Amino acid sequence: PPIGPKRGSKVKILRRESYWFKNVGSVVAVDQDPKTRYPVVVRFAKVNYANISTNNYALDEVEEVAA
Amino acid sequence: MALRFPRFSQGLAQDPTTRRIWFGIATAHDFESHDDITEERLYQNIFASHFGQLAIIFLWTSGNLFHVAWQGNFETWVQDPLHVRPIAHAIWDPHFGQPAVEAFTRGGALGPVNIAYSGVYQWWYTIGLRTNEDLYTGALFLLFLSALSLIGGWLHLQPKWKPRVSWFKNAESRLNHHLSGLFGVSSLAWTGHLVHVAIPASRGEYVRWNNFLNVLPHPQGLGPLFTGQWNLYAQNPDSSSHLFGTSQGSGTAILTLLGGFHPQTQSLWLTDMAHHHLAIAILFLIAGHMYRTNFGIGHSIKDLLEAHIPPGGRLGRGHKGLYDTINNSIHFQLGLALASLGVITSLVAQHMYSLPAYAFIAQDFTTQAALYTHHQYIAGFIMTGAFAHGAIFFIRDYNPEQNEDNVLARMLDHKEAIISHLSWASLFLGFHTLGLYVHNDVMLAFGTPEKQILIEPIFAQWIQSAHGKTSYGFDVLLSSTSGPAFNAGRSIWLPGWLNAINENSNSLFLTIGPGDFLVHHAIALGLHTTTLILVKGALDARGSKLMPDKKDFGYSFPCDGPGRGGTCDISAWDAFYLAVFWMLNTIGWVTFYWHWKHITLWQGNVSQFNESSTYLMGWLRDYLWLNSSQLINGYNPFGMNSLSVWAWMFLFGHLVWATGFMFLISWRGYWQELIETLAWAHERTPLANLIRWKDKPVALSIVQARLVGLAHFSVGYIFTYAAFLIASTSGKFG
Amino acid sequence: DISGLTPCKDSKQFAKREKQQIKKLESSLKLYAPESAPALALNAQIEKTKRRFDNYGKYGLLCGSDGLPHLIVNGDQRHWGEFITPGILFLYIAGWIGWVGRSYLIAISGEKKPAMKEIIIDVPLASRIIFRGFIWPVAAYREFLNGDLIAKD
Amino acid sequence: SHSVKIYDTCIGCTQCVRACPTDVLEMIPWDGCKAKQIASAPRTEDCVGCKRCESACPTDFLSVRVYLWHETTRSMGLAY
Amino acid sequence: TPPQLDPNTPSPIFAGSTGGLLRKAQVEEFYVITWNSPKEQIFEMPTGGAAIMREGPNLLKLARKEQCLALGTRLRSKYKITYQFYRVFPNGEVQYLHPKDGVYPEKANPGREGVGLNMRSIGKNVSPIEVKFTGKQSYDL
Amino acid sequence: TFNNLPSIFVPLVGLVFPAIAMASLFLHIQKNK
Amino acid sequence: MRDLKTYLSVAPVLSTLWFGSLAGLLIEINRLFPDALTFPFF
Amino acid sequence: GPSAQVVWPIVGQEILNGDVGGGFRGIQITSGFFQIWRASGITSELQLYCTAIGALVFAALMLFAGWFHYHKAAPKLAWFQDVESMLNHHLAGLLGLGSLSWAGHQV
Ligand code: CLA
Ligand code: CLA
Ligand code: CLA
Ligand code: CLA
Ligand code: CLA
Ligand SMILES: CC1=C(/C=C/C(C)=C/C=C/C(C)=C/C=C/C=C(C)/C=C/C=C(C)/C=C/C2=C(C)CCCC2(C)C)C(C)(C)CCC1
Ligand SMILES: CC1=C(/C=C/C(C)=C/C=C/C(C)=C/C=C/C=C(C)/C=C/C=C(C)/C=C/C2=C(C)CCCC2(C)C)C(C)(C)CCC1
Ligand code: SF4
Ligand code: SF4
Repeated sequence: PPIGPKRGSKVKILRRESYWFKNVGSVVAVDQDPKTRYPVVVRFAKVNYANISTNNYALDEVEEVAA
Repeated sequence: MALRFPRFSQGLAQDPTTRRIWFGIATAHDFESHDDITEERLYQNIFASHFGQLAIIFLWTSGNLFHVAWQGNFETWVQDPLHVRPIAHAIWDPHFGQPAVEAFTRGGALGPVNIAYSGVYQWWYTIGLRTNEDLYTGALFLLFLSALSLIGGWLHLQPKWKPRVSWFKNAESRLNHHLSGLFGVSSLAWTGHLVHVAIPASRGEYVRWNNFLNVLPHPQGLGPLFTGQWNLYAQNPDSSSHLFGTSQGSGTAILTLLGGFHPQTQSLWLTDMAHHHLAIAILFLIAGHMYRTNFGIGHSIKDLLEAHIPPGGRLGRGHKGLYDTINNSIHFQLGLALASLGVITSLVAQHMYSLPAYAFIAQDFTTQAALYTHHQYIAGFIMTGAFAHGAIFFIRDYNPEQNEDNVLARMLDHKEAIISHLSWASLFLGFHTLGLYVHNDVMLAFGTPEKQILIEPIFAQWIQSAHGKTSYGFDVLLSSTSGPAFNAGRSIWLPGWLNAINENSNSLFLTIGPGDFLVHHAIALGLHTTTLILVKGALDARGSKLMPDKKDFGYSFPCDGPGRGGTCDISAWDAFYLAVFWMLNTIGWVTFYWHWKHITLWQGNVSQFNESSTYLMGWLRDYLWLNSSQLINGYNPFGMNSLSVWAWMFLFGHLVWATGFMFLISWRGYWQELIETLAWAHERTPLANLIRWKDKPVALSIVQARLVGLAHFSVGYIFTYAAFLIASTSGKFG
Repeated sequence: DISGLTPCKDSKQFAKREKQQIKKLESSLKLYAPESAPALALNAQIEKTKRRFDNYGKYGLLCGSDGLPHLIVNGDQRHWGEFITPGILFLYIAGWIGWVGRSYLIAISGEKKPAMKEIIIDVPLASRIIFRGFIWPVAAYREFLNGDLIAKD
Repeated sequence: SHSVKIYDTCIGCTQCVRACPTDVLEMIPWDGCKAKQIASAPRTEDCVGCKRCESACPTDFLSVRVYLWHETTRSMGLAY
Repeated sequence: TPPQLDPNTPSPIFAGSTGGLLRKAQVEEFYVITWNSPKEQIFEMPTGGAAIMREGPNLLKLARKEQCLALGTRLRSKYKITYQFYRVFPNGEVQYLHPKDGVYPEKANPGREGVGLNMRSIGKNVSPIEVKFTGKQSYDL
Repeated sequence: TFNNLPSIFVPLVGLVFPAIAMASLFLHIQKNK
Repeated sequence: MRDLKTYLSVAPVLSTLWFGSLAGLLIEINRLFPDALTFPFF
Repeated sequence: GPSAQVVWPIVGQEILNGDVGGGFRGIQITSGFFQIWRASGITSELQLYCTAIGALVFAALMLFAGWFHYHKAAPKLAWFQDVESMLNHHLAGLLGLGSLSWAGHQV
């Protein structure tokens, strides 16, 4: 079974140290390897201070938004 | 611990560069960051350092007393005080030219001298201390107290008396003793002085240590106190004709509550201050016996904080767990302490000018200005330090898992709201204060001062009218005779208070106007903006979206690199450092306002301030340009006068205020790449290859250079304004 | 007569300020021919000054010892026209602006790249949104009651 | 001298090492990312502190992380 | 891999500059870079100026590691040659420095170990109160 | 000789004591145990 | 004109047009009602 | 006082029109343009007006020249890189004949 969210599921972030903390994002892809610690690649509408719109997040550092 | 000079830090000792010297100077008193440190040793070093500071305080006061006793005209000043100049100390400068010796000879002195603008003359004369031998005795006693504090600080570093970590954390017994004894018994003892000495000294006779056991401060003597007939201590209030220092018009009362000022000295009554210190002595001795120490009664501050959780959770977990984040954290203790100290220092400044306690201190005008400026700049600095130490607490000492959801973590939960609404209030105040000031600048520019926006401060005039000031016709609680406030106090203190406040010549509740409104809103802008910077650095001390790991970098660190757009001045230290600029600006505003209002009151033309304080070219022309004439003419090509030192200090403060701009504007990288060329030149210059540094000469570090620029900046700010405020107020003296 | 201020139609210092400014203008009016254009501009400024002082007389402005119109912003009805009747007229207009620029930002919030409408303003969309803020106070009121004024994160 | 500690959020892009002007960093094999490599930091004693490694780290905040610490002649960028 | 054993190879043609080894070589470590240039060509050396590196082996002694690695990256990116530099202490003991495995550090060679590596996200570091009155910091657990 | 005491102490604290302190603290700055 | 209305839609061109119109409005109001310090119209 | 700027009487800024002299209320300028115009022998506002129209003509001319020399017919690098001609022309023609024609005006 494919682990994590889907390749178009909307998600929000519970990572304290992220720029998009408590901000929603779009799951690009989830690495199905059970050895990558941060498989959930998320895409965000607004860039961070490094002019980057995406980062890999963990499964527990993420929350499938109900919208 | 280490090898080279920073023995307290083997990271700077193992630094080949000159940064070792600087950082070992700076981080010397940061005991929390030293090597091989324990909470026990930290507390013990703090205790011994407090002893050292008390020793230096008593030594500095002994020096004041000695240099007024030896080189002062204090015996001549107590004869005709309001027409004889104080003398701080003598001067032996071998660079002085003979004109400068002719000029600095003041106060009827054998040589050149310095005028005590500090008020120690007035204060010492008010508390007794008539002859110079009394000041000599005081200096000897304070030398003894300095040696006693040094003895205590050395003794409480030895193992037999090194107090334990759990003894400095006894936060109930310490409050009990300090409220009861340090605050209460000390106020009680000052009442004892004011009653046995200072009141008899004001009323003639000189009650000294040889003859104080056989003179009665009150002719009955402890009958009234023990019998409860305390009104007998308010029988003869030396009403309205008493000459301070002589028995003409004197009285017998020692604790009469009169309110208002002496008629002669325009200071408060020593009976009033005796009764005052007695009353707060009772209140502090009562408030002391509150916290449980050893005896099975009293409160535990824990179960007061733990119990103050509101149902409904509007605060959250309340103060549940806040005893531990203050008792175990010395930076919270220091932040609260400096907060209270800055508040009460500002209070000292704001009350000592309007309710002067010392004899003939309202009559010498430079003294009041120097004192208000001093205590307000001290208060602004102490407030900036309160906040800086709150930031250092949030970084070093704050444990979020110990204080989850309590009243302190809820700060960081919504820190953006606090910071953004402070950023609203300051922005509103600046936009509108500056807009009105610029509107009035342009109206006076276009020759239409009637078009000015002169918003009357109705809400402060209403408070003045709630205190008996019959200058606005509001007819409020104490300006109205038919009121409960003008009935329950009309027999006790409102006579003197009304007759003091209604006098337009004193500083008690000055008649204000629209310039006072505008400058009060400039003051509010300064306070709100300094608060914004400091609170923002304190709450973003642990981290932000730009640097969430800031807590791992400590309080003072330069930056986080050019990445992520750029992280210059991101530390909480940098917030402090920018807030010192905004603080000095704020206190410059409050003290410009004070000094111009008061120099216009003392001159006589209050209309000058009232018509000229509403537009900024009035502050530049009629205050800075006008009052600085006698200052900058302290030394002209054809001679000099006594204000030559203040002109020189004025220009000196300008020079260092400008030199701070070198370190603030010009940053590192240019200087390291300059000193590389200098090092090349020294290593290739003949007859100087012989000489070689032992410390590799690097440029100043970044955060260091922000500090050094801030130090030059503040030194120049302070020296410039001290020179201008003393020279202008001493060139004419009202 | 609040705050110890005489009215400006009765204040002698106000009339003295008027006469001083008028004499200052007339001393500059003597240097020009009475029919010339600088002289006519100075005379127009003189009538402007005179009717300015008359209008500050009739509109209930209070003048202090310095003799300048002070504004009583406390809430006295006699002086609402000094602060509150303009102030509401500010909070309306200001709240027009913010209710427009906010609404616009909500109308271009659901675009693909909504930043290229921040720098390149849709004039049709902005003109449709601008007059929505005419009666903005009821929209802001209802959006506060409906919760649409505050985002829920 | 300095302390260049890295964290497991690294994705193995090899930009922190390609920016490093002092060879502090080097990619090692690892199993925690799609690229199967992570950036170690053996030569921390050669670190000047320029933070080019973390001005090139494309994570949400950072994976490589320079903590400035005891400054030696190698870390003070001194050719003399 | 075994190091490359710095020989007494020749140096570039340079007329001398004020960017050399002042005192960090006399009493402290200085550095030396060796590169095999296929042809003789001009290059901007990091101590200011412009030198002409010879054909075959070249050797340039520099004052710090950043000069060596800056020159090396410019060589590897512009002239595409393979550089390798050392560190020579004033008593000897030439230390092989740059590749340390034969292959450049951007390539994940096996054998090199994980040093300076935390198995946690960056914001799971404990607070300074946890490591207070301890020689450890908040990033070394 | 009490108007001569400033002439004794102002150099002794201002020239001599600064030389003493600067020399001693420069030695303490460069010491190595 | 296509792509001129997009340029005139740009933030500085649009800001200068809006503030020129607005400043002319304020300027002509102050010509009509000069030297105003109260709102007496109620 | 040399004055060549008048303000509009709107918000009391009309007092910036000072008694500079000559039956004129304006801002005393400091560009020394009046001194240039006396050095040129102007002596009439018609001449200043027509050289203003001429300078507007030359502004339109330079704007059209920039449009032409970017968008319609632009030089290539062989035109700029030759500098002997650029110097010869900017010396003999711009600065040489420029000073010659100014000397002709003056004479
Ligand atoms: C009644 C007993 C008693 C008394 C008198 C004191 C007294 C003191 N303790 Mg405490 N202490 C006690 C019991 C007591 N302690 C106990 C039982 C413990 C164990 C729990 C401690 C533990 C303890 C620690 C750990 C420390 C002290 C410290 C101090 C000193 C405070 C510094 C200072 O000068 O503040 C002076 C401040 C005031 C008098 C308050 C004045 C504030 C008012 C509101 C200002 C306005 C009026 C102003 C005075 C007028 C000025 C006019 C003119 C005269 C200039 C002071 C000597 C500190 C210290 O310095 O160590 C040496 C310190 O570090 N104590
Ligand atoms: C005269 C100098 C000056 C001025 C005007 C300000 C102004 C301000 N500072 Mg301070 N600041 C200064 C010097 C100054 N600073 C210095 C020397 C330092 C030390 C580095 C700091 C450090 C500092 C910090 C650390 C912080 C501030 C903050 C602020 C803002 C406070 C809110 C406020 O009053 O806004 C009201 C607005 C003004 C006073 C701006 C004045 C300009 C007018 C009103 C705008 C319109 C002008 C004009 C029409 C534009 C046309 C020109 C052009 C387009 C052609 C504001 C922008 C705080 C902040 O920004 O948070 C809110 C803050 O946190 N400043
Ligand atoms: C060339 C300029 C110059 C110099 C060198 C001096 C020198 C002096 N003047 Mg000044 N003076 C000058 C120009 C100068 N004057 C001019 C132009 C005027 C205007 C007419 C005056 C007006 C003037 C007055 C009015 C007075 C002096 C006084 C003094 C003496 C200070 C006593 C002393 O050394 O205490 C010790 C010095 C200090 C405490 C100040 C130094 C503070 C340091 C920098 C801060 C601390 C740093 C750190 C903790 C310690 C590091 C050093 C360490 C190694 C010891 C001293 C001889 C005073 C005097 O003679 O009274 C005794 C005095 O009252 N002067
Ligand atoms: C923030 C501070 C501040 C404040 C409060 C003021 C306030 C004022 N200034 Mg000052 N001024 C300021 C800053 C400030 N200024 C600054 C910074 C400068 C320098 C740039 C000036 C320079 C200046 C000059 C030189 C002059 C003023 C003048 C004025 C007055 C404006 C009269 C006017 O034309 O408005 C009239 C009202 C408007 C223009 C608003 C009209 C808005 C439109 C038409 C919409 C309203 C209708 C709307 C549809 C709602 C209707 C309700 C319903 C039917 C829908 C007023 C007292 C003038 C004056 O009279 O002096 C006292 C004047 O000559 N000011
Ligand atoms: C808006 C008011 C205004 C205007 C339009 C002018 C215009 C002029 N003045 Mg006058 N002047 C003014 C105000 C003004 N001045 C004031 C307040 C004073 C002080 C009393 C003077 C004093 C004065 C003197 C003494 C002299 C002039 C002269 C001149 C002329 C030459 C200067 C020139 O071309 O500027 C060129 C200036 C620049 C290119 C600098 C940059 C300015 C930029 C373009 C402003 C852009 C503003 C924009 C609308 C808004 C912000 C844009 C955005 C970036 C945010 C010109 C006719 C001279 C002359 O010979 O007159 C015939 C002369 O000698 N003026
Ligand atoms: C950062 C931080 C910190 C610091 C902070 C600060 C520094 C603060 C400050 C603060 C302040 C500085 C405050 C103040 C306040 C004040 C108030 C709050 C007031 C009140 C008042 C009242 C209430 C009054 C009343 C009255 C009157 C009106 C008069 C007469 C009498 C009576 C009584 C009636 C800490 C450490 C804490 C912690 C951490 C964080
Ligand atoms: C002010 C101005 C203006 C105007 C100006 C002008 C008008 C100018 C002119 C100019 C001119 C009008 C010029 C001319 C020139 C000429 C020349 C430069 C000539 C030369 C000649 C020669 C060189 C010769 C030779 C010869 C001879 C000798 C003889 C015969 C033969 C021959 C021909 C060969 C304008 C509007 C623009 C505007 C701006 C300013
Ligand atoms: S730059 Fe960051 S993500 Fe890329 S290899 Fe280095 S540590 Fe990993
Ligand atoms: S700070 Fe500079 S030298 Fe240190 S690891 Fe990062 S890139 Fe390399």
